[PDB]
Amino acid sequence: LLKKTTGLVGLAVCDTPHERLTILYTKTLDILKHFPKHAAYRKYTEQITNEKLDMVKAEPDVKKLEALLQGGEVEEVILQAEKELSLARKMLKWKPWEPLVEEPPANQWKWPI
Amino acid sequence: EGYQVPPGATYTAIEAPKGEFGVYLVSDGSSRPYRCKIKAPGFAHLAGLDKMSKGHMLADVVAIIGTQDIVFGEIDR
Amino acid sequence: LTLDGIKDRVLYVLKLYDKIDPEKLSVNSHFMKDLGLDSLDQVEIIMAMEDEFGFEIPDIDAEKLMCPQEIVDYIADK
Amino acid sequence: RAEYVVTKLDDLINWARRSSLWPMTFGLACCAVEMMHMAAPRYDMDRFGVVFRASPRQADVMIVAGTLTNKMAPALRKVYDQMPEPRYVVSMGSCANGGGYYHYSYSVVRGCDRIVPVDIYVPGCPPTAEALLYGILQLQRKIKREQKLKIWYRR
Amino acid sequence: SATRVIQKLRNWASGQDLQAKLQLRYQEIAKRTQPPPKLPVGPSHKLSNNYYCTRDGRREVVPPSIIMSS
Amino acid sequence: FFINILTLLVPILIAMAFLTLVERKILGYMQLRKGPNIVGPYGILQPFADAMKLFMKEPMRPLTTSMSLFIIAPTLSLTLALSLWVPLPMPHPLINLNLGILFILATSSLSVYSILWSGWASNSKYSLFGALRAVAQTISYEVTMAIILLSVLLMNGSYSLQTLITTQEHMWLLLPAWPMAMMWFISTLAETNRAPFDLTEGESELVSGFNVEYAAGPFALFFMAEYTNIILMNALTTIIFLGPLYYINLPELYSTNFMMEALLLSSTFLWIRASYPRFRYDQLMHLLWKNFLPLTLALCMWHISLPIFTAGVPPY
Amino acid sequence: DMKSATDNAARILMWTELIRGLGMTLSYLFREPATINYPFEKGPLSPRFRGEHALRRYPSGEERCIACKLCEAICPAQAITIEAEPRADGSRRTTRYDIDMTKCIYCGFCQEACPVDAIVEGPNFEFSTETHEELLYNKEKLLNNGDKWEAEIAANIQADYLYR
Amino acid sequence: NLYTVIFINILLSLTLILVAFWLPQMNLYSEKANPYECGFDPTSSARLPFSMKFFLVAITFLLFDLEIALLLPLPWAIQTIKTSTMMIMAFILVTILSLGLAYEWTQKGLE
Amino acid sequence: PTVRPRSDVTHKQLSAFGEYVAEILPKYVQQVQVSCLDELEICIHPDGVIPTLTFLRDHTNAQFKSLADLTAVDVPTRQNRFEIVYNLLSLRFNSRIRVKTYADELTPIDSIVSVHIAANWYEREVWDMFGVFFFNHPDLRRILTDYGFEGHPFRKDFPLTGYVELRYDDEVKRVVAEPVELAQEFRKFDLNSPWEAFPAYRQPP
Amino acid sequence: VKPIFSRDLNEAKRRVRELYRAWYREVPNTVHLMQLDITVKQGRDKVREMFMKNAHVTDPRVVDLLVIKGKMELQETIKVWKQRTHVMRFFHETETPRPKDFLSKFYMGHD
Ligand code: SF4
Ligand code: SF4
Ligand code: SF4
Repeated sequence: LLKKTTGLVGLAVCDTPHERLTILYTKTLDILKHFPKHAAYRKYTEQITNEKLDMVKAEPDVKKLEALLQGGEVEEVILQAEKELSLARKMLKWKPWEPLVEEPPANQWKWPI
Repeated sequence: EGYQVPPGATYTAIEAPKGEFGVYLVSDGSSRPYRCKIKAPGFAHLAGLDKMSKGHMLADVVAIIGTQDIVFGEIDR
Repeated sequence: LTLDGIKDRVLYVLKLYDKIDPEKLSVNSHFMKDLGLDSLDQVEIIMAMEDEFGFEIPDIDAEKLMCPQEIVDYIADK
Repeated sequence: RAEYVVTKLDDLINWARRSSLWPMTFGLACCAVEMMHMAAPRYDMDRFGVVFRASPRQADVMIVAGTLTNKMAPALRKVYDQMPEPRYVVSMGSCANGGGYYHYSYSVVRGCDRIVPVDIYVPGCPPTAEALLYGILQLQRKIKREQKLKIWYRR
Repeated sequence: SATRVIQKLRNWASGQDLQAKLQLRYQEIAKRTQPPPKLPVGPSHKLSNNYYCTRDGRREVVPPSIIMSS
Repeated sequence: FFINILTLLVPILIAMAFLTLVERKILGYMQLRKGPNIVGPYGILQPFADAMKLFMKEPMRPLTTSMSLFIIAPTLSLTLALSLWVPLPMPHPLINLNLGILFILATSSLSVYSILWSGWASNSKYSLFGALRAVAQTISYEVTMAIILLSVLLMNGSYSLQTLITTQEHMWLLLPAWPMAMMWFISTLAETNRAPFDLTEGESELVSGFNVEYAAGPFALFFMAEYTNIILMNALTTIIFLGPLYYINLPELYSTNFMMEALLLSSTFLWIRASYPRFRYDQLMHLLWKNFLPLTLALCMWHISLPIFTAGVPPY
Repeated sequence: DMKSATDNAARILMWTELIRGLGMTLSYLFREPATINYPFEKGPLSPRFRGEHALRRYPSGEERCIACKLCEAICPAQAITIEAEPRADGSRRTTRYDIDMTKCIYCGFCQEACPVDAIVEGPNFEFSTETHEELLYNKEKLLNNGDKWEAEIAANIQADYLYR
Repeated sequence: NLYTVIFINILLSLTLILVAFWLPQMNLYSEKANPYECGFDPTSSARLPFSMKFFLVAITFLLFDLEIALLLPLPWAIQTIKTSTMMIMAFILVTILSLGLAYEWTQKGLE
Repeated sequence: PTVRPRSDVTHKQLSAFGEYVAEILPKYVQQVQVSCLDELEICIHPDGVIPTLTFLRDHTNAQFKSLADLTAVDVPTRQNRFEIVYNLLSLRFNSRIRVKTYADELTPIDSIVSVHIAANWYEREVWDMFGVFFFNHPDLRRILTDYGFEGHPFRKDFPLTGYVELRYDDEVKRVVAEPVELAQEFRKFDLNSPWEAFPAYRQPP
Repeated sequence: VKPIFSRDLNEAKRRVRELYRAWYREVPNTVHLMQLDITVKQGRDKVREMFMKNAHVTDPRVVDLLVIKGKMELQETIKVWKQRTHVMRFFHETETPRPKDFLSKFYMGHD
């Protein structure tokens, strides 16, 4: 049975955690297809979402999904993965994979000074 | 003089019973601290009081400052 | 309405203003040149004009405003 | 000889003020927890007849606890002026005495004697609730020994 | 130091043993005139192997390592 | 008559100040303190010193006020609370008013008017919140006050307050009406404005509510009317819902039975004052209007039902 | 069940949990109050009670303060000005001592800094004054303060010096 | 008797007001007689339109006050010959007095 | 027993995380320092501080949701004298991170209100105490200084004792301001010992 | 150098003119509402001389930071977070001015 109390407050429980997690993991995989291959956020984000989605299609139990996601609870990793989806769209807007925009002065990061 | 303290930065958040308390000491290599921010627990709590006090009234807001337990020396510094 | 009365009222508001001498007052007198006014005193006298009349004058219009005949001809056509 | 009658009526008119003195429910301090320790049932307020009334109009004396900062200074004095003219000031705390800590800081008023007339000075960053019970007793005997009807009679 | 009738009255009001565990300390305070306690020395009050360069906690720190960039 | 109104009015002011004295003493005994025993012989001198000291405390005439209404409010509050005491039955009432409990209900509805007059004429926002919550306390208390004063008095069947003395000689009135006594108690806490249902002079809500701008003697008159209302409606709950023994040859045994029952009821009034946390006017209006208004109307229905259920109707 | 329904419907509509709280408040008014009449009965303190500052003395005359200028390098109030001169004796004393009682955090640093234990913090609290000038203890007020309370300080130091 | 106790009570309260006023000293100033909002200059006037939210509960108090005013002659109404008539109709009257609050409690009028 | 014991497994795994963030954000990250106290000091560029903190909050492998601390440390040797820190703290990974950027007092830092509403008050406190403009803040109203206090006080060019000092008068019956001359001068102590303290932290000439 | 709002000096001067217009609009409300012991004319001259105090700067980022500091003074003046004590320490009603000639500065102190 699904949990009545979610273990939190405000973060409401959902009825289809496998469906929302597979659907939003395929959405955050589809967002990184417009990322460049030169960007290594694409490779490491595709690695962590591919390994976690492989755990999702490996296990059908909700508490085993919590134990192999290792993110506390399933609604917490749904919330944090939708923040990761918004981060991937925002970093598509920002493009951080290019090199450093300005070198600092050489006395800026020296301690003690 | 005191302790000659080696330079660098640390910040050690411990459990105050109001919440997070930790001090961001930077040391110049002398016996004086260069600066510290003292982490008030209730600083961000009373920053976020505007969210939790919406849709309520004045006895609820004095109940929520009594709940949240704001004393002000660590917050005003 | 009162196309000469608005000139009487602009002579009234620059008569009630203190920094501008009334013998030096003219309908074609320059503000920043021969009346001793800097770049905020023009804003002061047209803002006194603004609270005297009622209609709003923006600060984008203030820097293009030099002598008030074109703004009273703009406001006199209703 | 009505001078004995004047001094006995002055002691009777100061007996009520020395006994039933009503202070102000103040704050502003690290030191202000010791006002609550005088409120606490070890070293008691109300045994001497000391009641924390929040209004200045109900208050008879301001116990300034502690830290007097520059933003709090017109908020202090606008409250103290609106307290009615039987008014005394106890200054609890070295920040209310002389700017005890934070003396050479930028935004601390250097004692409460800079702003309000302070009748009695209580030292301590802990002033003990015994020590401000001594301060309440010594302000109590100070306004006992003041002689308003006597100086009215030799006027 | 209350009597039995008011003690049983507050035991009826509580259900707890307030007479056994009062909130006011009667004779549970230790005696304030005490023998002088000899405080122990620490682990490095030894005359042999008292070298500060082995126990030197304030010189063992390193300036922080810049790992990757510049 | 003048000797009678002196021995009624001056000992009730002295007993009201001594009620303030034993209020602070049994309140401090609840809060584990000995109380004000220093300044008197076992503390019998402290609110006399308060009433002395607030005379030569400086009064306040502010800029923002209207001074005529500002000074006509506390004198009407003192006249209100000290002339509410005269249709009390006692053994024999000084005013033998034929329908005097409606005068008690009307002047206690007048008792929640001088606080609104004070909270407006003080001309503070704090006093205006205290005045609006005094209006909210009227909205809370007044209809359940009238229905409890109607339905259990329908069992007496007369609004003469003298006829309740002969009704309950051998048995009390809380034995036929036990929910009506506790609901009368929690509504008279709202009329009395004590710390369960005090919501218009509170140090944690506002800066003491409606006594923001009031110093000195007018504050002493408001405190005087406050504690006169405390002992007054303690005597109202005493004279309605509990029945002391009446002997017609000995009213003094009835008066000391009134003394012990009124001292235990004023002790439970200041005990219920110093125990509970203090309300908020949203759930004050909510528990009275949603919960305790149809319970008063339904026990009012059962008091419609009782004299046709049995025994005929009560006498005139 | 029905019994839990009667328990909840007797908790509400009788307010018997409020009667329970009333009786729990009623139990403490028959208790002994914990107050003390303060000018006749005084409360518990300790020998480590840092109170009024005081300058001690050696057991045969001779003011103990040897002008080290280290107790204002530890004082976080910056309250101490101890500008000294030689005594024209060959000894080494102070000509100018100032603590400030209005500054003076009552922190116990100078009573632990002092290498001969000359300044101590004697266990007093009955020194609340009426004017600001009487909490500006220079040298002679401090010396006769320690002369006033020397019989009170020295037994606490004799019972306390194993801890420090 | 009620007139002379109201007269002597308002005269003793008036001389309490006069012994409150004229017995201490008389010295006031503008910072003393400034109004109180924990000691601050007026951000707004106090006499300003307050949009409080217990307004429908306040008018329900006024209608319930009127309802208890028609409920009020009941100890004289119980002394009548038509006991069943006043019984059934007073049952109907206080039933619809409860039913108005039942509709307000249903339609959220008391919030 | 005197020296604190050192656990280097946290040092190498947080150094691997520091190399990870320094590789994945090469535009903004200027360096990453790892101390001996198992914490990371990622020094970045102030034009792009919001990609750095949105990456540190929203990513599943950084996951620093809770901001903790935000001030400057003002070192007047540098051309950009303010050194703005962001101490953040993961609830789930039980780890800490420090983000250090620089600031001049003329070059602003774009604010981080849109990623954390914890810094609705911290950036206002920084605008009081040091005085940097924060871009698109909801309100950058002054908080800790006096109402009308000219001067950011926590910089090194502001003095300890301030410039104004309040005083009541009976000429005007207000708590007026005067330029401060002291009752007692704060005695500046030369607490720097003239001998060399730490040979590891030695400045080259 | 990075800008703040203004890519030149005259756009920031227009922002200074906008802030002066809003300050001149605001100040009779904070004469009438503040119960202040001044007129509006020397208050407006105080606003004008505080504008002329920092008149010498031609730097656009410095005058943009002067624009946000004047906006915070405007935000604490439109709303009444400032009071009658804080709002007119600018007039220096109590502090005597330091003399500018050499002889009085010679007589006053070592400066
Ligand atoms: S004297 Fe010390 S404890 Fe007391 S108010 Fe000042 S800093 Fe706080
Ligand atoms: S008080 Fe002690 S530490 Fe200070 S100068 Fe005197 S002897 Fe030295
Ligand atoms: S007790 Fe502390 S604050 Fe007072 S003089 Fe000694 S060192 Fe200074």
